Amino acid sequence: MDVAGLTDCGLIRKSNQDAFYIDEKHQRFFIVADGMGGHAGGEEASRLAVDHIRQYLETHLEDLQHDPVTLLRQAFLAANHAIVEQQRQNSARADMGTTAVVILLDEKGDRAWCAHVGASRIYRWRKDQLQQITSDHTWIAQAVQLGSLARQHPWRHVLSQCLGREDLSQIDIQPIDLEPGDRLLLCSDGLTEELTDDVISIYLSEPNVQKAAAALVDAAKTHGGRDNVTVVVISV
Ligand SMILES: [Ca+2]
Ligand SMILES: [Ca+2]
Ligand SMILES: [Mg+2]
Ligand SMILES: [Mg+2]
Repeated sequence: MDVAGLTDCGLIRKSNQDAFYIDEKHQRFFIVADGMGGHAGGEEASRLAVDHIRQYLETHLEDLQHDPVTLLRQAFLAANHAIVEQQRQNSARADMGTTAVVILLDEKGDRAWCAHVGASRIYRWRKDQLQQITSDHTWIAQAVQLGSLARQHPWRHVLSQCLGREDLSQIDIQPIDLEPGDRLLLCSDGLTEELTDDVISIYLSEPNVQKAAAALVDAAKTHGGRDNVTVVVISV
């Protein structure tokens, strides 16, 4: 398997509050986080999420990989608590929060557990078709699930769930089986606010994952780059 990861402040934002991690040693897990909060809170929250999820997975993967749902829930909860602790004792950053999307590959490497909180996304690509795997935790997406139909709504990026909340009430986890040649994309909404799924799907057809990741980021910026943008591209 081949993997590439890139983050970029974009063309507008003063600082980058996205973060990511790739397990380059064993290629077992991959993490993207999109932080929010003034007074540099967003940067702290996304960094905490990535570091705490990584550390939890590194520490507990051997013991728990037979129960990936429990493992991933506990990793996210560790991140959540770490952010809340810093809130509780950091008045200026009391509202900091972050999304996270995580892929954990099983040992064989052909099943991906997809875990998330927020509106960063995981997609799977296969033979020029693209499928969004995660369901955005936004009020606007929830409505679309129910009886109202959003891509232009001014509040589309308003989150209904986020790490950094004592009242975190949902961690979505589901497995996806993989075939050779599939690709997986983890991305912050800095990508999807600029590029339609059709466009994303084309860049993911680029044989070289290094180039595909660079192309997605460059395209997001060419289209406006109004937000921080982060991608991790995995080729199965
Ligand atoms: Ca952000
Ligand atoms: Ca964002
Ligand atoms: Mg097969
Ligand atoms: Mg644009």
